[PDB]
Amino acid sequence: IAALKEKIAALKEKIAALKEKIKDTELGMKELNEILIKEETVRRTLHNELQELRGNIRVYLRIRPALKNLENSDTSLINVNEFDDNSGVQSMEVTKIQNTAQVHEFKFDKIFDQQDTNVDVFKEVGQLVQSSLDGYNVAIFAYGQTGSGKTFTMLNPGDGIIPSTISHIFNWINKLKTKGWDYKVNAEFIEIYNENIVDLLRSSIGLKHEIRHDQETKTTTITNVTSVKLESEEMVEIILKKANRTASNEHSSRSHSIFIIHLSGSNAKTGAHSYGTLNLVDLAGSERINVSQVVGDRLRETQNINKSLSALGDVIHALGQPDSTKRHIPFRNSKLTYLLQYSLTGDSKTLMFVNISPSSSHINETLNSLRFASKVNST
Amino acid sequence: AALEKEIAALEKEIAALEKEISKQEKFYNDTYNTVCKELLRSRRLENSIIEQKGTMRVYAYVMEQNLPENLLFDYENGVITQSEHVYKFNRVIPHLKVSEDCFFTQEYSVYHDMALNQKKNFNLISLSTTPHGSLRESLIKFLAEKDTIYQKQYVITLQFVFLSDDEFSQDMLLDLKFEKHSISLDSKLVIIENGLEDLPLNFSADEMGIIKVQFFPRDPVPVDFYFIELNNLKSIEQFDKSISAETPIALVLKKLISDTKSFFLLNLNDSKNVNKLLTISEEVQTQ
Ligand SMILES: Nc1ncnc2c1ncn2[C@@H]1O[C@H](COP(=O)(O)OP(=O)(O)O)[C@@H](O)[C@H]1O
Ligand SMILES: [Mg+2]
Repeated sequence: IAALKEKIAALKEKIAALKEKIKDTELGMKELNEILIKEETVRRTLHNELQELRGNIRVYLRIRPALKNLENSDTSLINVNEFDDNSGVQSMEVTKIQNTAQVHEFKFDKIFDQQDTNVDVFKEVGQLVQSSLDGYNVAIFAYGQTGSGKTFTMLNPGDGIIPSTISHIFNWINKLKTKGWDYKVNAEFIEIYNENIVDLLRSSIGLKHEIRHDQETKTTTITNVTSVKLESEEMVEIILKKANRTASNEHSSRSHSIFIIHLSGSNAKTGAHSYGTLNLVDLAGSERINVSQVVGDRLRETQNINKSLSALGDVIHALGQPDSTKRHIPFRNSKLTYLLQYSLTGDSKTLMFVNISPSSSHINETLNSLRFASKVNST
Repeated sequence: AALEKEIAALEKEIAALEKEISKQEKFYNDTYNTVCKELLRSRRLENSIIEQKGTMRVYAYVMEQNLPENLLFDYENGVITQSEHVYKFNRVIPHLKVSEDCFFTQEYSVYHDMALNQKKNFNLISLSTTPHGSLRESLIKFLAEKDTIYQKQYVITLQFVFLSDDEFSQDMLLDLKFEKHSISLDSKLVIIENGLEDLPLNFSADEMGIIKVQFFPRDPVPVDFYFIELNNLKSIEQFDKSISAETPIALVLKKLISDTKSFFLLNLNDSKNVNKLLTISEEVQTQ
């Protein structure tokens, strides 16, 4: 019957129509995926431009919540002004009330107050972690007196800068997989105490840890320091815990701790590569120690910390000046600045977190931290 | 029944191919949605960059159906080249790839949400040499359709008038005082709840006109949006006006350009009057 003969023809025609639909959809998806791959490259460029405009050197103040009853509950000496959207600056004042009021004014790129959580803080820090993934060097420092909240800011479980950073890293790496990107993550975790480097990832006394710079690649290694490949958030959490911050926390408060993350990206579909180093630094307490009745070791420990912190301030101050290439910047003077030199120059991004107490108990030390903050402000 | 057996074999192959197609559609839709989301991620960065630099927003919307071969468009770098003259733009948008609805969701919504969220009175100034109402049409759909997020958290009101030199000037809905930092109008006030249905049949027709849109937040001060159109050569010539007069047309233009957030859009359509549009876009950025 011709009806069946006409039915076969229509089916064979439909077959060819469906096979061509599949081929067209494959082509369309291929084209959509090339847009995605290209757009990731576009995003990196745009993101860096924004980072430049917001400043390669930034200073954030963080006022932690008051602690009862470990300090005076009086927080009235500090006044924080609203973020000025026009100038991009946020100011604050310290006032001592007397016949002639003692006033000290300070300006920051941002001020986080008592109510601002680690989640709030990371809304601003995340963009710098992104820069590292995109192939730029980043240094984030937490500065302030012992008790001001440096370690909480950096390491509070789940939402500290470091755990938030690890989460961001692995989530972004997972997303990038679908766009041709393969990433290797390797880390070192070290301590600087009295201008000596200790490996916090060792698994002992006479081991030499010396800074080695490679001028050609602008990379730095330390001799005999453990480097570990980071494979997941959970794996880092285990590694962090083992390394950790009474004897231990006293030592930790008198030394710098530095978490160094290398983000190595390659795309086989475009031939693109990227390499960024992220440095997360929990600094030695900045408090002025009364050294009069103190023992020699304690005196020298105080001197080294002051030297190290002052050099960091000197270096970052100099880098924020218009005449940065013209003037000489002595990274070599201190072990911290010398170690991090390639993450402080060029296209690198620097963030100084200055942690303070809101309490009247600590007003003098707070003023020191605020003066340090003013020194590291860029022009 | 050999022919009937062949039909069964061809119906089985159709079934196998259609199953493959249905699966493929899922993947395609995911990738298609990701592309749209990633493009918007870029637009957010671009918008943040514009805010930092404080530069004026000037965008080009190009219909290259009947345009000269001499004029070259760089849709990736925001450049139109004639002759060795280079015209700079925030973004040069292809009409072939981006519809009027897509313009508002993909290329405009970031700007819109920003101004609306920081309670800044803002505008869209659209320039064209050929009258076309599908852009104005899409604007209403984007803003004040029943199910939009803007209808959800704001009560939306509209006033549509047309100013002509000189001096009147009429209402476009039927058949001005400058207070503080906003333009008040004594005209017909229409609340939109269902989109173009609440507007007359002559609204999207003809495919200086001023549309004022007010946003009243639900749970006090209304956020103002202004939509300016210049339909032809004569209308844009009056916009130039020695960077000369005090016509009511120029009186509101100067007010919006100085007191509100501006968004300049160039609609390039006809081949005859492209060069005049391009020159004024250069004049807007420099002045
Ligand atoms: N942002 C914060 N929110 C709540 N508690 C905080 C915050 N910052 C610090 N603290 C608390 O203050 C105390 C001192 O903080 P710590 O991180 O040890 O300071 P530092 O490392 O500067 O000596 C700890 O009990 C810590 O839990
Ligand atoms: Mg600590």
